[PDB]
Amino acid sequence: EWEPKIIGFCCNWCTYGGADTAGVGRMQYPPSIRIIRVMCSGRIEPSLILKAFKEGADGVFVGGCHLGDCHYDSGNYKWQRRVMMLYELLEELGIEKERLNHEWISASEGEKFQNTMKDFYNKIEALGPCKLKEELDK
Amino acid sequence: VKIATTWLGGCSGCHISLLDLHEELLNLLENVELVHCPVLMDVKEIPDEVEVALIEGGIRNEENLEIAKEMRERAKIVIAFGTCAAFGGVPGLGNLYSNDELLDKAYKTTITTKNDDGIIPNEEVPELVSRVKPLSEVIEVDYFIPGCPPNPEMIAEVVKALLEGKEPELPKKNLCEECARKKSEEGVAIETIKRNYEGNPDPEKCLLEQGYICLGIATREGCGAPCPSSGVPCSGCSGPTDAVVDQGAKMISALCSDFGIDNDRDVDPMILPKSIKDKIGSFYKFTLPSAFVPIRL
Amino acid sequence: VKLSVEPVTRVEGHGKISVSFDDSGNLDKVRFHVVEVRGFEKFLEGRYVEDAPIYTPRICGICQVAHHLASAKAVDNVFGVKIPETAELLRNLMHQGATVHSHALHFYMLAAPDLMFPTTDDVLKRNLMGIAKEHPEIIKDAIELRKAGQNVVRVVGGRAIHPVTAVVGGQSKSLKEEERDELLKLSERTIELSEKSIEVGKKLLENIKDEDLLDIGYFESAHMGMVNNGVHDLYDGKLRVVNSEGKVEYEFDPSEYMNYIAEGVKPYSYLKFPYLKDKGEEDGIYRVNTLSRLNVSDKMATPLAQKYYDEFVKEFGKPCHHPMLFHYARLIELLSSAEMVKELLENDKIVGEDIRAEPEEVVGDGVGCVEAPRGTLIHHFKTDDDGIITDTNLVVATVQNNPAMDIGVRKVAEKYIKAPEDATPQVLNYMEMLIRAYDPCLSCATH
Ligand code: NFU
Ligand code: SF4
Ligand code: SF4
Ligand code: SF4
Ligand code: FES
Ligand SMILES: [Fe+3]
Repeated sequence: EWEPKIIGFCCNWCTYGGADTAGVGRMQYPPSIRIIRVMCSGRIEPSLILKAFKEGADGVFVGGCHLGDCHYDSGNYKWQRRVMMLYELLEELGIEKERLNHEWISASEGEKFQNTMKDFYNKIEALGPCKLKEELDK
Repeated sequence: VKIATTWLGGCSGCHISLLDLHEELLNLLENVELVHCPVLMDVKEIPDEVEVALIEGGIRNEENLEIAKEMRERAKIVIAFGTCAAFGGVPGLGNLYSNDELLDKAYKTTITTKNDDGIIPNEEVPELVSRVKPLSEVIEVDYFIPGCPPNPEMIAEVVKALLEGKEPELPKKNLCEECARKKSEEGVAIETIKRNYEGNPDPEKCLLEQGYICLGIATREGCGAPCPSSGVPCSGCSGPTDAVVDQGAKMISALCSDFGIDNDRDVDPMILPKSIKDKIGSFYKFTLPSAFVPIRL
Repeated sequence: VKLSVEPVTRVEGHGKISVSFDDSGNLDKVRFHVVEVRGFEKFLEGRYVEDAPIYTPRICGICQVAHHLASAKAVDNVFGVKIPETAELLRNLMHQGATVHSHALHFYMLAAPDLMFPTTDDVLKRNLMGIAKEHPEIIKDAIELRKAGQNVVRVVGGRAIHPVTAVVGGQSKSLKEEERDELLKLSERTIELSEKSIEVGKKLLENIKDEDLLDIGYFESAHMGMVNNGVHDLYDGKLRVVNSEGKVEYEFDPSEYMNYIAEGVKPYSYLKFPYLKDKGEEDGIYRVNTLSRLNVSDKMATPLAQKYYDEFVKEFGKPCHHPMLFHYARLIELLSSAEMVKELLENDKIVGEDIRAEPEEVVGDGVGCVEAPRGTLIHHFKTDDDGIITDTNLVVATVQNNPAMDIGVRKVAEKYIKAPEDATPQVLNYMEMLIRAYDPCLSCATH
């Protein structure tokens, strides 16, 4: 009767390739996520995640290179500092920290991406729908 | 030229800034025909055929909603007058609580309040809307004058342009342009984050580089940057530039990016979130209702 | 039959008057309703205490200085810091300048239209534009007074509307010798215009007396105002309360306000109904601002104002309960505040550099109090060890005049209205004139 709406932000060099690897190996995972491509996770900022929640996202996922393996040397270090602040801001706004998930997944980590998608889906399914859009539409 | 004004969920400060035109107010009033303005005249109903309308404040109750819709039908051009009307303003912080919590405090739990039956006013008073909303969220807004309140010259410039038939144009840059504080040519780098009362700030150096949360980087210019000039950080009362939707989100993005940039790979990403105990109040003082997430669930 | 005056015009904020009639057509109920509330007391919870002087001015665009300073004082008490003398003088100079702007604004732009045209059918004439057309000198003087007041606020506060210099431990910036010299030279003209304003008031109130409108909304009550050793003071001192006969009931420090003041709630208004705790809802009614401050004071703090006060006391006695004479008391204060701007600018300590004291250990409780142009203003904040607000209470000026306004409109209707036909546009405006006598700030009052 209800399925979570999850949005994803993946870097073109590692997590995007990691998601492609999962696909080449037919590594099945739940169909709630919709991925958006960026060149680096350093492109990800609070405005894109908060905009996703405003639009109705039940969960937001972000994927970047391993710390130290960014294709652009240090874009993921800036995103890491931004996401830690964002986790606590979401809690101040009544949004469960668990509705945001950020992971470091390489282009060769298809199995890890599959399990991260399964775990995040199960986590959001258990939390139920985020009632922000419903509260704003009143 | 028939002009009208009204106020909604604001504080009257935008109307007072209009009066701060002083001698120029009389020159303005001789050119325009003021047909409705509760603070200055007794015309009770908004008349038909209004050419320009200045609407102060955001939407806080059902009456504000009706008036906004009525002014929209009677006026050709509608202007969101001030930061409250444009972004929601300080009253927007009420969105961090339920209406029942705001009302129970004011009419029951305040230390001096004596309410025997425990009732909330409900007779001949309007109900509050679910959350404070900027004017554009309920009606079509043609233009807007940002500022808490907007400087008197900017108000005259916008109105004067509309009387001439020209399209009004607001300044586009961020506050560091107008701010007289000296910046490091190497770039901005933040070592630690301090609250406004911690330490003694240097009067020449950029307050953001000193470790204070200054909203000037994420705020539109026009005010003349009187706050940093006076010794305190900008609070972002003019709102964001035209290229930024969520001011707080962008301010957080900038602050997090430069925090410990000289030691980027080793700086602890938990120092900043741990050092800021009031995040919404630090980044959304005047714009929470216009943010992507404008309420606390 | 049910009549409604909405919105009440030439007042700050959202208010309305309802007039109902019984089946026989006789006057039944007359009430004053305040139709707005924002909830500042609750949303301040969770905010940094040092940010209170940034949020509270947004309660009102007219008396934003009073809130900034009341908040700054409460914050100074939370940190347990005593500000340097220069900071006290700068805060008071800002406060006096703001009073000149507020009193001039109300008397000329909101009150004078009725005092000049109390029996007109022409609604489009009853406003500052109508006064300017036949008496431009009067509106030019009003503008010059407001401009002087706002200039002092802009220079000392950083901004004319929503000042920012009152910080933890004192001021964020000092007044430079060149700025002090410029303001002091301009200060003499403000005092002259204020003296001129009192005379305009005498004439206009004489015109009101001729139409038998000087006693509209009359009723007797207690009066509250701040006094410094019995002397009229809008910035520092103790809160004094006198009964309807002028006997001092009590004198207390603003930090103990919760033991003397109570705020009742009625279902027809978002504006509360305060009263003196010991006396009750009816016997404990009191008023605040201008006339109430003159009534509780032994004397004024400035010489020119003291002369008009002496002449007024000999003519109407002490205490004066006339709502319409709040207009006259307002002009005496306008002059006293103009005189104080000059007096504070002449004090060499105003240009001092020791403007701030380092914040001391945090104490989760602080009360800030000043006499806002519309009455006693109290900002009470409670915080945790980190200085994050946990609870707040604001007793904001005009709320204390809500009972007087509700009683007053009823008394005006009792005097002029017997049947629905009697409620003519002029008579309905007489009810609004009573409201206007108190210079209500409804956004302020409900906060
Ligand atoms: N004067 C004044 Fe305010 Ni607009 C009121 N009433 C505040 O304390
Ligand atoms: S924008 Fe600022 S000055 Fe204008 S109504 Fe809102 S709080 Fe008042
Ligand atoms: S103090 Fe604020 S406005 Fe001035 S340069 Fe620094 S960041 Fe910009
Ligand atoms: S410096 Fe910032 S907070 Fe101060 S008036 Fe300008 S925009 Fe507003
Ligand atoms: S490219 Fe993958 S995070 Fe920088
Ligand atoms: Fe209150």
